[PDB]
Amino acid sequence: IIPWEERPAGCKDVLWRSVANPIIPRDLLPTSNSIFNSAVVPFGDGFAGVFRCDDTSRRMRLHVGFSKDAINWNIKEEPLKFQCDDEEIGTWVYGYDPRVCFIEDRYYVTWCNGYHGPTIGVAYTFDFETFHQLENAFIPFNRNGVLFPRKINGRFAMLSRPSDNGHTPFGDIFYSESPDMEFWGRHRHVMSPAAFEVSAWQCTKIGAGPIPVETPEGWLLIYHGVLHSCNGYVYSFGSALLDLDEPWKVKFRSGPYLLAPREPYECMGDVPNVCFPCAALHDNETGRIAIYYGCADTVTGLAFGYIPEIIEFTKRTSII
Amino acid sequence: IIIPWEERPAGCKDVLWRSVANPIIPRDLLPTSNSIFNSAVVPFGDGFAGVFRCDDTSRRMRLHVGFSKDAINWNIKEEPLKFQCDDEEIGTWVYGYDPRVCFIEDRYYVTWCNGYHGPTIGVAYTFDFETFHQLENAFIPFNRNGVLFPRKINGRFAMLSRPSDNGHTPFGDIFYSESPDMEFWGRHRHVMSPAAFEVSAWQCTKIGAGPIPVETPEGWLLIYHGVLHSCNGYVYSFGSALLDLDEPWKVKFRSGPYLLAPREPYECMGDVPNVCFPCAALHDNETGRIAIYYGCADTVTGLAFGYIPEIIEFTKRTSII
Amino acid sequence: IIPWEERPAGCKDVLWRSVANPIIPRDLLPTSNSIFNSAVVPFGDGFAGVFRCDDTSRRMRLHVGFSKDAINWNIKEEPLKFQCDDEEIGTWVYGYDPRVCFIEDRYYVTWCNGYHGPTIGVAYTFDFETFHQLENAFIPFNRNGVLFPRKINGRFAMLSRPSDNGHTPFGDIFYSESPDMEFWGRHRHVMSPAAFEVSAWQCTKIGAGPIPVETPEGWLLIYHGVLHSCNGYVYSFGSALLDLDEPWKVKFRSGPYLLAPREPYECMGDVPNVCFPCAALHDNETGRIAIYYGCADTVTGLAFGYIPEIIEFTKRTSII
Amino acid sequence: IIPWEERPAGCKDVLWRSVANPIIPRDLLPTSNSIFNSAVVPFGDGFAGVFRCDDTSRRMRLHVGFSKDAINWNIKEEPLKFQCDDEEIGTWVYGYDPRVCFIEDRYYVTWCNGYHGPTIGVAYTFDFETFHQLENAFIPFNRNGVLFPRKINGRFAMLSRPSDNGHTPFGDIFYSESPDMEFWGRHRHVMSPAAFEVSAWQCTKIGAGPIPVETPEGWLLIYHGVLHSCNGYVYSFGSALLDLDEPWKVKFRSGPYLLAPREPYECMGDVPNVCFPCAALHDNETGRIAIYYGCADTVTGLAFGYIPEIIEFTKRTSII
Amino acid sequence: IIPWEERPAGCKDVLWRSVANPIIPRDLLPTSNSIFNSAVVPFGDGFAGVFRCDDTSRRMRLHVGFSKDAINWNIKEEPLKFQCDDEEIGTWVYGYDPRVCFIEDRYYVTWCNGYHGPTIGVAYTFDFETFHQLENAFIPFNRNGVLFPRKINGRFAMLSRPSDNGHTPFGDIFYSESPDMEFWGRHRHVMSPAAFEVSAWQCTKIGAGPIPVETPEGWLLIYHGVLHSCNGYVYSFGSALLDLDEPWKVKFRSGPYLLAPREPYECMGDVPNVCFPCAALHDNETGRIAIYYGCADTVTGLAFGYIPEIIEFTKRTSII
Amino acid sequence: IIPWEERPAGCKDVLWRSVANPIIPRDLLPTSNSIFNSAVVPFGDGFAGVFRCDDTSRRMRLHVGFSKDAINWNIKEEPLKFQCDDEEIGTWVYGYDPRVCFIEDRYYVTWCNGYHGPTIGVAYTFDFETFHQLENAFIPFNRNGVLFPRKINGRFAMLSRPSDNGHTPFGDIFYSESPDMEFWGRHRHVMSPAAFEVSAWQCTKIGAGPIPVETPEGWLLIYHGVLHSCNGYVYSFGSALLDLDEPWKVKFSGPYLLAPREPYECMGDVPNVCFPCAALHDNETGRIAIYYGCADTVTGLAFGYIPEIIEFTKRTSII
Ligand SMILES: CC(=O)N[C@@H]1[C@@H](O)[C@H](O)[C@@H](CO)O[C@@H]1O
Ligand SMILES: CC(=O)N[C@@H]1[C@@H](O)[C@H](O)[C@@H](CO)O[C@@H]1O
Ligand SMILES: CC(=O)N[C@@H]1[C@@H](O)[C@H](O)[C@@H](CO)O[C@@H]1O
Ligand SMILES: OC[C@H]1O[C@@H](O)[C@@H](O)[C@@H](O)[C@@H]1O
Ligand SMILES: OC[C@H]1O[C@@H](O)[C@@H](O)[C@@H](O)[C@@H]1O
Ligand SMILES: OC[C@H]1O[C@@H](O)[C@@H](O)[C@@H](O)[C@@H]1O
Ligand SMILES: OC[C@H]1O[C@@H](O)[C@@H](O)[C@@H](O)[C@@H]1O
Ligand SMILES: OC[C@H]1O[C@@H](O)[C@@H](O)[C@@H](O)[C@@H]1O
Ligand SMILES: OC[C@H]1O[C@@H](O)[C@@H](O)[C@@H](O)[C@@H]1O
Ligand SMILES: [K+]
Ligand SMILES: [K+]
Ligand SMILES: [K+]
Ligand SMILES: [K+]
Ligand SMILES: [K+]
Ligand SMILES: [K+]
Repeated sequence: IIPWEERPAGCKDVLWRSVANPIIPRDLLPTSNSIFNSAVVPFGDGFAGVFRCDDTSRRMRLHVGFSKDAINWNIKEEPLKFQCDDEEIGTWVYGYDPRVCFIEDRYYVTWCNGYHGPTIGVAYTFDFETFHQLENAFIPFNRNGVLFPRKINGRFAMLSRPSDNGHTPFGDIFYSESPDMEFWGRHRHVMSPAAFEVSAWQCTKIGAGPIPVETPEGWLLIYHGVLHSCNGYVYSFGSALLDLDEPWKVKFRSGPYLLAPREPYECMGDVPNVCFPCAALHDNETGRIAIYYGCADTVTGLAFGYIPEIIEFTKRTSII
Repeated sequence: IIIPWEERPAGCKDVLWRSVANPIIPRDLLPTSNSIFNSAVVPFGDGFAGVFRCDDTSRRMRLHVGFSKDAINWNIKEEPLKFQCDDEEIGTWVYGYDPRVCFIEDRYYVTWCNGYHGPTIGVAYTFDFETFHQLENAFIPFNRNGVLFPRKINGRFAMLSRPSDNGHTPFGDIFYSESPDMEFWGRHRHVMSPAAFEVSAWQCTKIGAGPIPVETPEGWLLIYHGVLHSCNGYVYSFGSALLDLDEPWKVKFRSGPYLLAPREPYECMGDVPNVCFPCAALHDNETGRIAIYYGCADTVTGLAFGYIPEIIEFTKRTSII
Repeated sequence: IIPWEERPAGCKDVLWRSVANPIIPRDLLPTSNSIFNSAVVPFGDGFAGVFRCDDTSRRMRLHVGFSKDAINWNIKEEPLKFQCDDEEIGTWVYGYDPRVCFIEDRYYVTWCNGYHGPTIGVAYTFDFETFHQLENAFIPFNRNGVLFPRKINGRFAMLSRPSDNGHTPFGDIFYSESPDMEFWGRHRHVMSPAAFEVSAWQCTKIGAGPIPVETPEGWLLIYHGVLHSCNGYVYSFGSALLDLDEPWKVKFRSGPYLLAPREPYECMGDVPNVCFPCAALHDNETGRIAIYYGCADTVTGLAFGYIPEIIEFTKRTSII
Repeated sequence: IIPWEERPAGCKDVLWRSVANPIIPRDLLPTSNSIFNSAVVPFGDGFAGVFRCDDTSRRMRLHVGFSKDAINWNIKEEPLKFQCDDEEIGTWVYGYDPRVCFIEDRYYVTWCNGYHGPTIGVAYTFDFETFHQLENAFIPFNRNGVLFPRKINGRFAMLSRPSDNGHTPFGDIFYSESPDMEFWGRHRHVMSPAAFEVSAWQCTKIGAGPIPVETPEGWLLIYHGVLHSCNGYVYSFGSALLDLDEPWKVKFRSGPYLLAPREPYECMGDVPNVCFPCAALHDNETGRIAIYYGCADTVTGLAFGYIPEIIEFTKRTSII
Repeated sequence: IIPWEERPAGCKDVLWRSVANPIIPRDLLPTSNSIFNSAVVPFGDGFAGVFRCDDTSRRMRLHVGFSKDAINWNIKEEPLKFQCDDEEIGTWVYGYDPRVCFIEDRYYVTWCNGYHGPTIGVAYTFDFETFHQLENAFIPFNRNGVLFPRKINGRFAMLSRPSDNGHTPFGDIFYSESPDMEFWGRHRHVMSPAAFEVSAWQCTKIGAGPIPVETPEGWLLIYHGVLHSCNGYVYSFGSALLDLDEPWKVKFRSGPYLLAPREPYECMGDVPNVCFPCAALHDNETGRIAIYYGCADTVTGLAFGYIPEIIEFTKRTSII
Repeated sequence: IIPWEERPAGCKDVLWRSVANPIIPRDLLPTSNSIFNSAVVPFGDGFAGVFRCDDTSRRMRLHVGFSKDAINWNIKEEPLKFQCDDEEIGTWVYGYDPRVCFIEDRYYVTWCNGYHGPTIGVAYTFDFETFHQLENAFIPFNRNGVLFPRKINGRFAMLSRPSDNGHTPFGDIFYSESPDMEFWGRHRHVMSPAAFEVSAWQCTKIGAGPIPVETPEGWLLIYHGVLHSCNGYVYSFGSALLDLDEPWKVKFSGPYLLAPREPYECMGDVPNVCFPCAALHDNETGRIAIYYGCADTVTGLAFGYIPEIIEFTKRTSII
């Protein structure tokens, strides 16, 4: 039973904010400064996730959490620690912006893992208790690594985002495959930022968000876009549809955003003017989707929509 | 013409005071509007008309016509304004922002920051606020903050402008130019530069003209924006200068203090934090009342009020020239 | 009789904000734009101070103020003007971020003084009415000059912070001595910004805050640290303990911050996301300390704690 | 009777350097530091010009010169002064970038003239003794202003180059007209720098060089282009053909350069790696053209070719 | 038989330049602007290579050459074209930075290949006539890709250099493996730039040069390093020894450079002050090594030394 | 006897280059990459100096040298080490840009010394064998420290140049005093870069060069100036006259004295640099010989007459 709030009567938006936002407060843990990425999945009787909790030293750490309803979370006070047989890769430097999905027989976690700069760390868990670290998927610099929730043509597949070692002023989404969760390849460009005159919310850089959602018309990708104002970056988010069999081929891509920083909890915080989607839960029977997003890099919010309405919107307003 | 007005709050010593109804135009007035700021407002018939910068949910910059009985509650058209032009090259729309509007002699003219291989000053006219006829871009890129004078100056059209770059420009002097014909422009003269940081830091990074200049016996009243560069970005405040009537590039007085700076939450939080950007004014010479429209955090529009004579005293008393 | 508020019920924090914050509003003077540094000392039957009040021309001026209770302030409308025989040094360009303390027989004030760029101005007063300017202690560019409240083995001592002529993107704390409050030397590096992976609130630059506080164990130094986000700088503050006799030798240095921008008065204003400590009052009998800090470069706030608690926190969370 | 050297034996290039380069040395005047722009035209029985001569103070001044053979120049030691009835426009700050041509009944001079930054100064002369200064044609910031040598459908016409107030890191060529040499307008974009992968000698910025040369199929434009290497800008030059009636319409534009810094006098000097064409003499009856170019912002060189060969090259190698 | 010149009388240097430098001129081809990378190997009874020949449009293209003595080169006029099964990867944008070696049964080529930015293209050939292009090894941004000349414990191995999309101001060498020349992984950091105060010729960025040369004391890596002066980058090159079995482990790393820009052909040209090594030929029986390097990004030079002397220099001067 | 060459026939320049330039080659030492600062003084029956010799690791080191004629130098292969009882200040990180002068009873050496960034290191020697390091005079970031060759109203005095921790894009010359070679103060601004439209060779940044040369008409200061072209910095040098008694007061060049022209000034590790580092002079003949680094690679000499340089500085003054 995924979380849901009906669209307010007369609301014409494709996505609408939970009235309970923020659903995770910045100070939920004794040492937490902010909690703003929630890589959430169903698990047994309820829900589990991997959360970015930055502490009062401003260090970036991952913590495991569980919930009955996916709204109110019990997050472990102590950061998640990985088992790894390779001491070189198993060394912890930092970790942020997790994504989690089940593939075939286990849950896989990706995150932005420090290894001589940002790259994509990979691990798996069967139980959300023990996490086994695998090879970093790519050479630095790379972030926004997001796996597909099944193999594509017999290979594991991941979206990523080549970066630099700062506040990156550019960013294309890429796609890569692996036969074995160790060696990666067949890299393909998915999409670049839009032109400023066409769609400025996504004209500086873009990055994948929640795990792709399979639909009959393609993979639904929810992704962030940045606009560079005189005063900083603004992070909004929107939607595209990727080919099912060859997901680096984009079928439709929204001109308008789905959500942008409007509420005080989105506009004021450690990083003002940020809505950064990190996970989603959905139900194909009803078309409901619940999107988790970080707010001002301070707290976590939830927003709701219908998959068919999102698909319609994405087609109707497509810039390709 | 009955201009909008609120009396000075009891106890208030400031030369300008914000409307208690601010913001007077909300960000979601149109089905697809993301933000509405810059309101290029004038008296028109029974009421008021305007050209409004309404950025959409694709963050495209578009201009929309609006009308109002009271100049506070606006009815803005959902569909963007399109310009008529016989020249296909100049009539191609790329983007447009920060409109200014005034009547000159027989018609209303609109200038805006128009994209033509980068920012320049677009120019158009209308007789009825329904059909708009586009003329030559007045300048080569990069330029913006183009603001016309509301009558000819010794037989020529005149415009303030602001040479720029193709980014978030880290400089800006105000310039003055003339045209005999609304087509060719020239006799360019420097008006003013940003002040020294130690003299008046609200206006030390760059400056730009705001509302249409207001003719007084003491000179043209210029309301203009200024930028201060903090560690965390630009703060846009606005203040006042007085220009010579006959040669308006000659500045007579220029305020040290600002008239208004970002203070309220609707000025401080939004798409671009800490912006008060004046874009138009209505005034009544009989009473000296002036009402100044300004963009707030690049998100909504506000109003502020004051008296022309008090603004002139303030500009002279506090003048940094 | 230093101002005090007891720790809120259940509050686990080493420092807590006054419920009366902001304690000095931005519009206390007829042409003040902001009042956000308050260099406060006990004086006479009450308290005195030098205040940074930027005016509605956005000029940086210092003003004298007085208070019965250290919370409600009566600040002079006219800016403070220094007496100086030397015309060259006595020329006023600008002044900000004052610090004040009693040394031996008079009150000394330091400030960021414009002399072909930022340096550290120095003056004394016996009475908080007339101030007598001395030589600028250093060549530009320097700021965050903070004197020790006694001589250190027979020399005056000062912390400072080499800078540049902009929004400086670096900054180490230094220590210097003078026999005479005119000639300075024996410069020693105190500390550098921490590594991003270790303590990111203090990884861009750091600088001294309140006057150092003598404890049996060393000098308690309360200092600011900067984190560089994509949308600007975030100023937080924390604690270190310096050796009593050779104060450039750091004994402990906190990993977490004591305070970081959280409240709307800290997160919205002329410079968002700033907590900048500028003075403290303390009582060795009770262990109480009250810390004055600028908020968003707009208003002034107060936070409270206990010196022995701050000390034990600094030890236990030390990154050295 | 224009300066000429025959194509060297076995040279396959469309332009070839004079074997006597540089033809104007840096120290022709008693305080000249460099002489590297030579606006040159025929005049009387010989030749005249306006020369950029930077002095030993590194000031940028314009000097008149005269020559019998267009090779050996007698340059006036006193800088050129302009007559102007408007004292505002007539104030001299600096001047560089001259270009000179005859239009209908007199010579016109454009230069980069300081008026609150770079813009295009305009003046006329009948005799190279008195120059009457006209209004600056544009608002700053603009450089590389180059007049057409006749009216275009009854209007004066000028190419220009919007700039900034530094070492400008971009630059498109524009076209503008005037009915009266006072008011300017009908601004049209001519061309942008090419993409790096198409033609990198002209991918950073471009600007007009010598006065446009009329051919039966349009205007031959010789223009500089910049490549941004890790160690600086490299200035090369090449050729384009513009529509005769609407010269903003580009018909052909060379992929390859005509000339790039190769010789030591091009590679070493005040600004290394610079070939900047500033003027040309030509003879339609023979097809001969002699192109004057600055070398390393130090000295002046000459290069020779045939207009029909340049035209053929520009079409055959065109990137449009 | 590899090229050789004996060390000059009384030369104490570990490497010495050929008296015939530069061995390949900039204008060898009818449209060549510069020829400054030479990826050369033995082939049949003489030698072959892939050369970076930038043309007069300043486009970056690869051309095959052949030589009987590795000194006098006959380079094909037409750019090399790669055959590719996949149209998307097979699309040519640009290419530079070639390296060539034989591995097991064929020659492999790597190069800096444009695919939405710089990455490492891979191809093979049996005959230096037909080249078959494989998957790009990595996601952008990357270059200085250099294969090992045999498999390492049964996998192909490659050094690389994460980059950005400009004149990258950083750069560490990385190591990666592949079972199949398609999927890559087990990425390991090799080395970072040295500290400025330790070895400034390699303090900005580093990158691999010639193919690693197997010695009993490790893999001999010859690599470039950059020093950032006020006036640009200076490229020198030096040596390291890598563990034979785990070549990301660096055993010794030289303090001094082996070669730095000294000669006019290294210090003047399209990019001044560059010695950029691209290939080596060696003979284990005599210990002779001949290293090919680009000079000023304009021409190609050769330098000689003895492998045992280079090993001894590397260890004697090690900064590891 | 200071090194000297007569002004070439017909040469109208105030300074003229030695026909023997460069006088010190880049590879004088077994491991030298470049030798381009020569902080030279008369000593004994000859001359002595402290040389910036950057090595083949591109480390910046100081070496002592000696010469009979001040042209052909014998430089010690081993870098100079400084004696210091304070191990914190005595820690060597790097050192460049030395200047050397005699003050009253001994020789002093200043250099740009690494101490958490560039600052001005200070040391003395009685014999050019053992050097004793004193406190760094200033907090970082500071470079171009140049002592006066006598006390000024009973205090040591030094010119300096506030900088940053990179290739500094600005730079004013400052003046400071010390009663004791340990504690410094009375800091005064001497001059700023000129306006681009007035004198562009010195419009980005300036720094003091050789030790100030006393004359009856003021301290003759030879200093570098930078012009920022699209391709980098061009270092030229010129002259100013400072008040004798209060040397932060500038009394009087618009034109440069020397600017990069020769291949050895234009090509090398840092192209387009003439960086003056020391001068020898004889008041009785008016001769001065100025040592300058060329392209941060080698060392050159140029000659002039002090009266002519005074006359040039005054008649072309921009103040
Ligand atoms: C502690 C901190 O500021 N972390 C940020 C991270 O949140 C952000 O995504 C990244 C890109 O802007 O830069 C930094 O690593
Ligand atoms: C969509 C967007 O961000 N537009 C802005 C515009 O508002 C601003 O005035 C200009 C200068 O800072 O930059 C951009 O064009
Ligand atoms: C004195 C000097 O350096 N002048 C240059 C000028 O030559 C150059 O064309 C321009 C653009 O790079 O900038 C400067 O004005
Ligand atoms: O940098 C700001 C924003 O973008 C990414 O870079 C995130 O990890 C956070 O930083 C935030 O959502
Ligand atoms: O860029 C921020 C501010 O300045 C100008 O550039 C305006 O169009 C808005 O952008 C805002 O008022
Ligand atoms: O720069 C913004 C912030 O940091 C320092 O620079 C202070 O003087 C204030 O300006 C503020 O606390
Ligand atoms: O850019 C200059 C140098 O650096 C690299 O980036 C490549 O372009 C090299 O072949 C060249 O030697
Ligand atoms: O800036 C360097 C080059 O280009 C322009 O900018 C010219 O005026 C010269 O300065 C030179 O040809
Ligand atoms: O950096 C370039 C030039 O200026 C200073 O910075 C000197 O030490 C040398 O580096 C050179 O003379
Ligand atoms: K695609
Ligand atoms: K004016
Ligand atoms: K210390
Ligand atoms: K065109
Ligand atoms: K390693
Ligand atoms: K002075």
